Amino acid sequence: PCYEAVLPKEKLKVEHSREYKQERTYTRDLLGPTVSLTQAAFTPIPVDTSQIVLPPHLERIREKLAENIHELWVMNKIELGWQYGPVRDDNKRQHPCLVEFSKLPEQERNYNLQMSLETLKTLLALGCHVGISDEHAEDKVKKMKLPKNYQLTSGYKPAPMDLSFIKLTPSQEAMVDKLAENAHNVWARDRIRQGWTYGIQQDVKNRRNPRLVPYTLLDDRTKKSNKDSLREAVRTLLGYGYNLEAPDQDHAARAEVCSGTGERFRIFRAEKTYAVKAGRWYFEFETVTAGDMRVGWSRPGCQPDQELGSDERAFAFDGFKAQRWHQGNEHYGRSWQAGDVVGCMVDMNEHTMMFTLNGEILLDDSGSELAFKDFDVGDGFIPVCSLGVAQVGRMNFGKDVSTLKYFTICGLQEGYEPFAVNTNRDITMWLSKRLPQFLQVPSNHEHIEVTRIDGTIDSSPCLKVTQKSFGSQNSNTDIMFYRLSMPIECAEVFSKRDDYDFLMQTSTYYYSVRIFPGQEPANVWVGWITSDFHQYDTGFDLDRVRTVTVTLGDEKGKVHESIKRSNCYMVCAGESMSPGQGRNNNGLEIGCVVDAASGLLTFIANGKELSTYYQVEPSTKLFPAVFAQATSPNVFQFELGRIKNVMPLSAGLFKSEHKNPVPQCPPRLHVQFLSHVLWSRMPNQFLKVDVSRISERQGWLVQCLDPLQFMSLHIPEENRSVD
Amino acid sequence: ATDMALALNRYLCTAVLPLLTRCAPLFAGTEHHASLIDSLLHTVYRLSKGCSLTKAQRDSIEVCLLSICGQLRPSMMQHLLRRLVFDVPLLNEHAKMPLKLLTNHYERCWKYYCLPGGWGNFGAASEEELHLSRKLFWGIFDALSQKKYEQELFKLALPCLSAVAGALPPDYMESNYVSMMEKQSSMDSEGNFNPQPVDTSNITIPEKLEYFINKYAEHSHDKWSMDKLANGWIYGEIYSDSSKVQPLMKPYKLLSEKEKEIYRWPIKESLKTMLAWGWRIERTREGDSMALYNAAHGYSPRAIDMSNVTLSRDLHAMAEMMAENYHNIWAKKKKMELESKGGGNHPLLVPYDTLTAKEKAKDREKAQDILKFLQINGYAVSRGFKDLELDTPSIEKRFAYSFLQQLIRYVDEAHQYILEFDGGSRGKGEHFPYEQEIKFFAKVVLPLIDQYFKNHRLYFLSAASRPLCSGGHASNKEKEMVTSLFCKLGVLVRHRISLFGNDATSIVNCLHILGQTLDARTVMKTGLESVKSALRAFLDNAAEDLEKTMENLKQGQFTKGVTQIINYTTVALLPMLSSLFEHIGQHQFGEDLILEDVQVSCYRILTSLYALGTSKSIYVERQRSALGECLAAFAGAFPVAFLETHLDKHNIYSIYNTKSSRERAALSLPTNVEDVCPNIPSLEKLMEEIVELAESGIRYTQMPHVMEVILPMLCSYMSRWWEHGPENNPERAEMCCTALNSEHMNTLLGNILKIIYNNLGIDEGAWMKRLAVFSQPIINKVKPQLLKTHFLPLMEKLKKKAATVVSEE
Ligand SMILES: Nc1ncnc2c1ncn2[C@@H]1O[C@H](COP(=O)(O)OP(=O)(O)OP(=O)(O)O)[C@@H](O)[C@H]1O
Repeated sequence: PCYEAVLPKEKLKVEHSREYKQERTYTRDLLGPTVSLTQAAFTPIPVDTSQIVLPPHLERIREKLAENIHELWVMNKIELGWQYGPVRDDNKRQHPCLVEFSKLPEQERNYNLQMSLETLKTLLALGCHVGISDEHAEDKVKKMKLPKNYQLTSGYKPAPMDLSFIKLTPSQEAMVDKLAENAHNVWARDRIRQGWTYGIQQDVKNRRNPRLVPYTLLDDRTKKSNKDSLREAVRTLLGYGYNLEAPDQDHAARAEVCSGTGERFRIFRAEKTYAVKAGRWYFEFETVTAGDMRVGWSRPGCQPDQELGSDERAFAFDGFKAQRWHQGNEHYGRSWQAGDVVGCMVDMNEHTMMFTLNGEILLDDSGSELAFKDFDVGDGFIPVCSLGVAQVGRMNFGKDVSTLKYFTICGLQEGYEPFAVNTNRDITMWLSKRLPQFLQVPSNHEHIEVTRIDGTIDSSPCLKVTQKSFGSQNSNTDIMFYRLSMPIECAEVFSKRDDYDFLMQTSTYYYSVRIFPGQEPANVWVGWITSDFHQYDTGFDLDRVRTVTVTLGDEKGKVHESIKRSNCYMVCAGESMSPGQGRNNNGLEIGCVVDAASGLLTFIANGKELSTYYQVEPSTKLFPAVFAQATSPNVFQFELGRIKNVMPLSAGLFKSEHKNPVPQCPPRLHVQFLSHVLWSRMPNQFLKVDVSRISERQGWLVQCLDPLQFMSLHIPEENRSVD
Repeated sequence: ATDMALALNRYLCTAVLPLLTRCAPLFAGTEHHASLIDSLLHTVYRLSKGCSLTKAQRDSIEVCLLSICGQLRPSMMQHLLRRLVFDVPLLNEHAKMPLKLLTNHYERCWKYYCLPGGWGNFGAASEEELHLSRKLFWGIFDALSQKKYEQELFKLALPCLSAVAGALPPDYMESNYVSMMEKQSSMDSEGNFNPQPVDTSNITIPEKLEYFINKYAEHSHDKWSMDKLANGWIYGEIYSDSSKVQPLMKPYKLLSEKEKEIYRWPIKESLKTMLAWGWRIERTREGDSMALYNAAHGYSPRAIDMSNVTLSRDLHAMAEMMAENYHNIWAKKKKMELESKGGGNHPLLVPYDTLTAKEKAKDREKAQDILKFLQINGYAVSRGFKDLELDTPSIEKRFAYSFLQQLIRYVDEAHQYILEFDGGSRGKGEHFPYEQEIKFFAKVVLPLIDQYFKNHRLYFLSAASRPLCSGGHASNKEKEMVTSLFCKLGVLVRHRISLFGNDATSIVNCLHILGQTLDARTVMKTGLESVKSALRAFLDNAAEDLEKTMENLKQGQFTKGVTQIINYTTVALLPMLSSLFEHIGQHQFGEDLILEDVQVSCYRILTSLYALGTSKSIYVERQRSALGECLAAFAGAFPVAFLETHLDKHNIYSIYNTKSSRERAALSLPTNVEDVCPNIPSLEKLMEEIVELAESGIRYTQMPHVMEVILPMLCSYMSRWWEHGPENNPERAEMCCTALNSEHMNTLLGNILKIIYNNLGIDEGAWMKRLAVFSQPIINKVKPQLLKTHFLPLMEKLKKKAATVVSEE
């Protein structure tokens, strides 16, 4: 059952799949990216101690450690009240291992020694220095006697060394905590190698133990047991006198950047149409958390993927560093805390901006109150904010003046107006889009350039992709995903010199790619993608593509059909060639062929057919696409040519040219690339859903009764839909 | 000496260099021309080193190079710093300009060298750069210590040393990095340029690489065939270049090995230099698989074009390394050729760093081509596999072995300086024990340590528990030795103020800064017993000197030595103690510091301070000013209530509360918690005193010590004992110690405000600025409801004085 997967310190809550999809007011929580290492939970990564070497002093003190571990264990058992018993009786408090160590069962003795040497080997492994303090003190410190109650029934004498004078340092306490974490890790690793798993309830039948969790999640009971056992271990070591020094603490520089590769921050702005070009304006920014957050005024042309203030498009305040951001950063104001209020005001008809923290004016390095004092009006300003990982903000535009908590303190007297001072309806949000989308390559793009080579009597029409910035300053070297603006649609139902009649009849289309010499062919993937492809991953391989297999058929009479569904059908150019290495005298040509009548996808190497093929579902739209990591100024070149007995791509792309064997590259067809520079519009109203727990027996009711519709504009050639 | 040299120098220094000085701001960003501007700087510095130049020409050189370097980006001129680092220390006559340039460069790039993120958008200093800075720093110490006294030379040496010390990040920089890198440099470093290519005679190629050698010989023949058809050469059975026919355009497969060995020779030299430098080649399965996997006349008109292939960054530095070796080999050959001839001087004889990109082009392309052919065949060259162990990771190599702790150890200059005075004071002479070392210390060490500690204010008091600094915090035993620089307190004895002379102010300012730079918590928790003894011994000595000052002010001693003792107190002892006690009170270090015997000495100090405050004698009449700052500092620092004695048992830090077994009576004690302060101050006594103050018609000029000493006592005292738990739960270990602070301090808020109001009401006043500073922490406690109706009379008194001043003048 699904309730058994709950973490012990959490409760089941039927919440929204999305984060902003809640019908609310200006009090809506704007959320930045979230650190994505939440539920990985248990991944056993123990400290490897098999490689290390045991010094002779630790070697001959090892048996002393093992022995004293034996006495401390029997002391704990006898003081809790255990007694010798052939069978394990927890309720009766009987223990079989409570035996003379020599006569003790050999397997339990191997345990008692393996804990000891693994403990000391871990001590060695994580860099603890072992040194001589006083061998005379080691010889002096002896074991005193114990009363008959502390004497175990087995006849042995628990002999406690001088624990009275032993003191513990905080560094030793910290390394002992590390040792407890490592011991829990190795134990649970062994448990899983036996075959156990985690469960909210302990069940031997299903081999589920709620203790297979990270040490931080581990309950204090076993955690305190490890604490105390390791107290006796470390105090045994200190009584033996070989002093230990743990390595000094290391600062944390990971910066907790665990968001997805698409986003490191999220930008929320007002709509462009709400741009103000003259007057006094004020708005409020509440900071539910304190961290990497910026707030200010942005030009309509501000980019979602760029940090606020890193360019001329935005004037921002960053309280995390107590800085102001516009074409760089300068120290400005103080740093906020949790639950603070930043009032941003712009007085545009004499071109000034000021920021207030909790109603207090913020100053420059000098005594000047003006954050930015000379900016051309241009096309106006709109409220904007940027939030980093695990950051929660709120923007109040002053639609209800009473909601502003510091407008009266600063701004009402100065004559500044709330941004939504007189608006009959709520202002519209726009967010940095999370899913990348294909869009035409800009003519002013920094890195890539697309040139259209007109076809001739000898050369077919082509579209060459080149890197403007290759070999130049700080050029981006990442896998970029290009596609063609127009798809090939497979047949709605599947049937179950080249010949001119065959050309006329056939529904087979061809295109090719030329990977230029000097460009790594192993970094180029060629094939087809659907409109559902949005995976912008720095490391792309043909094994991480999304794929499903839907099997239809009675299980009694076996599966009668299986269909493989995917959004990417490509082959690597280097694997396609594999003629060894080399042979890069001329650009490598890979030809993609699609038979739309049968939905068959085939690929051809430099004159030879490849072994990789695909079969797509009927009515599938396939976009020609190339994924390339640039290792050359000239990377690759789409070629809209044709081969024997195969129609050109333009025939399937355009209905007018359906029966035109002459290859063509009409102006509508162009090269688009996957990008993050797009905006998403928050709906002004969400579905009102009610979620509750009726009872233990009934379950979790969710209810949605009020209808809510939106009008969808469909772009047909891109197979896309927008509001 | 030739007329051409003079005329050329005149032309340069009158037309070229001033123009570059005028257009220096244009050198902001030169990412393209790193080599070009490095060549410019190297040539300019070579002209500076050159002799037979006039003073005006030298000044023009200096100003031009200073402007260019100042406008230049920190990343480049690394080679210029290399040459300066080698040349400045032994130089003491032409080092004026290089020293000033280093000072300006380090002052500009202060953040770049120290801050781990660097300047900002420029990265941080490389390990080689910071090691070079280390070498410069220590070489300048050695040269400055050994050299004789020159006033202007030292006046430049001190700022450069301070700038380099501030720039080098004291926490880690490299911890001397064990410094296993020993990259040989041409003795252009050691004078003029002669190249010394690394010998590869003992190096022999393995019998494994010969497939690669043969294949690159094939590629070399391909390139020479490209020469063939570019020049238009044609196949010929005989050698005749005059008839424009190429000898034997015919494949290496069947060519003789003689000229094939000629092609092989550069390959062998390259690989022998490879192995002599000690990098070795690893072979992948891609390359090895290819090795195992692989018409008439018509030699291949196609060759693999390699300019398209890219190279990794480390391999690029490698290619630059081979390029500089190749240029060294060529320069050496040309040098023997010119030596065999008569005095030849080829323009390209300058070192690789002084070369320009156009001249570096052939060496760079050859090195990149050989590396790219390696990469294509699948052979990867390996750099730090030799001596791959370095053992630092900042874990085994604590602190800074050769900069920070070596600097603080070389502060033993102060200990030997004390020893020198101990030897010399017994009949101080004109020649001194060692006047050179005396002057060196006096004019170098004190300002150096002062500015260094001011710059690294934040680092030393940064701690793991309290993150003062975003970077690494100060280290164990290095905080202890920083405290152990209290040898500067072991010196400056009562009689040594005149012996220092004008340096008394310098040393007391240095001591101010060093005392502000202290970590008492770490010193007591993890410190050496001798250092603890030195600290407690100095504070005991300060208490003893204050008691001696009381014997002086008794008038039984003043009725020479007494006057100089009093002057020592006033000029050093009182301000330095005031600063140290302000620091410990600000950082709450007084609780850890003042425990038992320091507590005894602090009660002695207190009796002294209150005694001089109440001393109406005119001798301390001038001194009453800073006496006020001192007793306020001690009141805000000392951790046991002074004027509340009935709560000594409640207080946990009391001397009796800590050592009531035997030690309190073992030591010299007043035997009673009320007797610990034989002076008058008691609670309601001083309430009533400050109430009647300025209400009984008293005048500052009549008797000013009351409002000059007692209010600052009250100010700092209530400041920190309201730092002691404000409005917590009483009797629960939060106000056992104080309890009574809940309301009387709140009422004497208004008491002191009204006293100030009466002090303004009386006609004349300027001392309240000190009183205003002392009252600053108090008005922080003042809430708005009692700033209303309480600071309005402050405005009334302000306008009253304004009107009176306007009417009078
Ligand atoms: N010689 C021994 N005598 C008693 N207990 C031992 C001995 N050696 C190991 N153990 C501990 O007893 C456990 C046996 O019980 P089991 O395998 O069911 O797990 P567990 O009691 O949940 O373990 P743990 O206390 O480590 O979480 C071992 O996992 C181990 O932790």
